[PDB]
Amino acid sequence: QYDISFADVEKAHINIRDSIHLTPVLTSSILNQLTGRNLFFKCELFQKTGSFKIRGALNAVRSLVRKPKAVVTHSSGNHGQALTYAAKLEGIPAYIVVPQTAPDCKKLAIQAYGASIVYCEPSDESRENVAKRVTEETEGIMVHPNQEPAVIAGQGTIALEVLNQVPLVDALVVPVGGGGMLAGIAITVKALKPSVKVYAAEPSNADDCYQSKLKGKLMPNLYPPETIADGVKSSIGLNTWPIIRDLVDDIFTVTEDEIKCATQLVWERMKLLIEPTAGVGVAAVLSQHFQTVSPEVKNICIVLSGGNVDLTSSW
Amino acid sequence: QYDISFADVEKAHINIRDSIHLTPVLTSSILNQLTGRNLFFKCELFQKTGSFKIRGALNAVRSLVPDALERKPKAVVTHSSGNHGQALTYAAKLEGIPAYIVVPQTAPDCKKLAIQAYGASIVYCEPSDESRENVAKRVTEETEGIMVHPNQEPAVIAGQGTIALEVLNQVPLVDALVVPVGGGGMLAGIAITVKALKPSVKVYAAEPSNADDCYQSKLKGKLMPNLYPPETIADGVKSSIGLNTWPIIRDLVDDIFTVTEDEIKCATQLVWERMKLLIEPTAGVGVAAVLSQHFQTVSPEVKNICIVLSGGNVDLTSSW
Ligand SMILES: O=C(NCc1nc2ccccc2[nH]1)c1ccco1
Ligand SMILES: O=C(NCc1nc2ccccc2[nH]1)c1ccco1
Ligand SMILES: O=C(NCc1nc2ccccc2[nH]1)c1ccco1
Ligand SMILES: O=C(NCc1nc2ccccc2[nH]1)c1ccco1
Ligand SMILES: [Ca+2]
Ligand SMILES: [Ca+2]
Ligand SMILES: [Mg+2]
Ligand code: NA
Ligand code: NA
Ligand code: NA
Ligand code: NA
Ligand code: NA
Ligand code: NA
Repeated sequence: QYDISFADVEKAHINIRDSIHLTPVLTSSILNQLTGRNLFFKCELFQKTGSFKIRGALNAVRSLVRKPKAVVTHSSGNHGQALTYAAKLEGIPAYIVVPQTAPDCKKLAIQAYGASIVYCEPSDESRENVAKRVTEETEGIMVHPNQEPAVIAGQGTIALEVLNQVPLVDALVVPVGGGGMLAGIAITVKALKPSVKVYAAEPSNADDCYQSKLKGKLMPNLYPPETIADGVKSSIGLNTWPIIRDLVDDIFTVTEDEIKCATQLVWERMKLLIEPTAGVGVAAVLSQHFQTVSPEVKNICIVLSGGNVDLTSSW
Repeated sequence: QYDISFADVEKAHINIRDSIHLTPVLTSSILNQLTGRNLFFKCELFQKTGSFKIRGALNAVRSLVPDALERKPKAVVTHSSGNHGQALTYAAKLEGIPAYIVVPQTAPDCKKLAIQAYGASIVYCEPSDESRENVAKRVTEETEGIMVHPNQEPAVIAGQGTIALEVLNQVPLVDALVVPVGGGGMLAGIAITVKALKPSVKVYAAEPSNADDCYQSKLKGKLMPNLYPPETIADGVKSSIGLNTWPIIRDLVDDIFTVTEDEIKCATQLVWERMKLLIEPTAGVGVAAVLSQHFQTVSPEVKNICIVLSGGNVDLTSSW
């Protein structure tokens, strides 16, 4: 029915589990107090590469049973970091395509992490043209950060671990950008324990997933959105939308202020260096609209999706 | 390629997981010392109904259609008076539909009494195959029921393979699974599963030498059923492999180890005495296999071996 099924998640779990962390679930008395809920924090900020994206990235690069000869990406962010690590694990080269006009800062980070830089011109046109060429020349693959089925399946493994670590969980709260994580999680939860709610959390400044659920059709952001939640600037896409349409119970939007306040709360009160994008799920459970969630939904697992925060800019 | 796929096994585990137990994997230092290996015991003797067969039976009740024109079974029917009939009855009871067991007139009174106390209805046949088939097809049609074969029905094979999803998840460093074989529904479902997910893991069958059709069939390269009903204390593996399980077993099972009656008996007693688990002798088959001389041919690299303890339905009074 969908671009993945739970069988692809179980395959991904076998495929990646030797090479990723089974990240802990932590709790917070104060957050419980503040929300009225029993909260559980699935700590993907402690995952390899500092976000959950190594799960999709390793699943897409690695074959369970022409294997990729290289990986190529436009991402200098969590996706690119994840793809680079996965490539290194598989013994294959990783290429990041970066504008010539990119920060000098960021160039050095990439090569420190062990990717090879291929400079393009700042045009999207030129980025895509160079990526395609590098891909073809190296016989490599590009991995879509959210729409690739192997990526969506890899992300689903988050929910397998949560359902084992929190056996009486009533809901998962998942930040949504392109929806590969949300959609992998929804597939998994609805397959294994469909009474468990799946909720998305989204910046109201980037509210395409909410708009699409409201309208009943895929409505991507018209323009690049402006949000401190830099990891959820992607719109949902054609492979994640049908899953989220059918298997996600509700979408909670949160303001920029709510994201910032929730992020600071986690830093000061839980001492976890989450990135603001990971504060989106916390802000959702703190939000006014979340009070409409039934009192029967008590045990809520929020995915702290990443910790890759620029402490230089760390309001 | 085969009568089931890994996708069918996952569908089965979604279908049955709210009603079966995720059985534990136990260990024993003593059996580790005796075998040279790192053993893991998948405890299907603690499953609902006392054997793994609830997996295939519940999957069949929740997935098979009686007819082109009716999507929901209105009853279940089988010729198995043993672990399969018990499991099928439980599965039917869960789904609120009646169970019928077709029973020879010649069956012991104790068999007839038990079937009825569990909550199945008995339908009598003549001991003849002709009669058994006639009666079961009659019952199946009259009741708008499904007939559920203990080992060759694809939905049953797919449900038994869920054991291997649990094992792989429970024992991430496992090197081999050892599985007792009779009709091979459990072996073939496990083989499909392990070979789709992590084919580097070996799949080994264990079989009584007194009922060695799966060994003879693998040896000859074609399906060779027992010519006569076998005599073995391993009563749950007296069926021969069949047309749906044989191709899977031929292609995806790495080796077959046969064990004598005395080896089955000694292994069963060893598990009772040294692990304090009430396995039925049939479930002692896989333990005997790993203790057997021929198992020493298994590479020393194959270190972490999970043996399925397939059932605990033992006649305590009879206990040979
Ligand atoms: O620049 C970041 N991190 C460092 C980085 N980014 C890479 C990209 C490719 C390979 C290694 C990398 N190392 C960032 C921005 C948003 C989240 O993380
Ligand atoms: O840009 C990065 N991460 C996302 C981010 N987004 C922010 C928003 C505000 C403050 C800090 C933030 N950090 C990065 C660079 C190097 C490592 O991570
Ligand atoms: O005699 C046995 N079981 C009793 C039984 N058999 C049933 C069949 C249907 C319903 C309930 C049943 N109860 C046996 C033989 C081998 C293992 O167990
Ligand atoms: O006959 C039954 N099971 C198989 C069996 N086979 C044996 C052989 C020796 C000792 C115990 C055994 N038990 C049965 C009836 C009721 C429940 O289980
Ligand atoms: Ca969005
Ligand atoms: Ca046999
Ligand atoms: Mg599609
Ligand atoms: Na950790
Ligand atoms: Na509950
Ligand atoms: Na029919
Ligand atoms: Na599983
Ligand atoms: Na190994
Ligand atoms: Na067939």
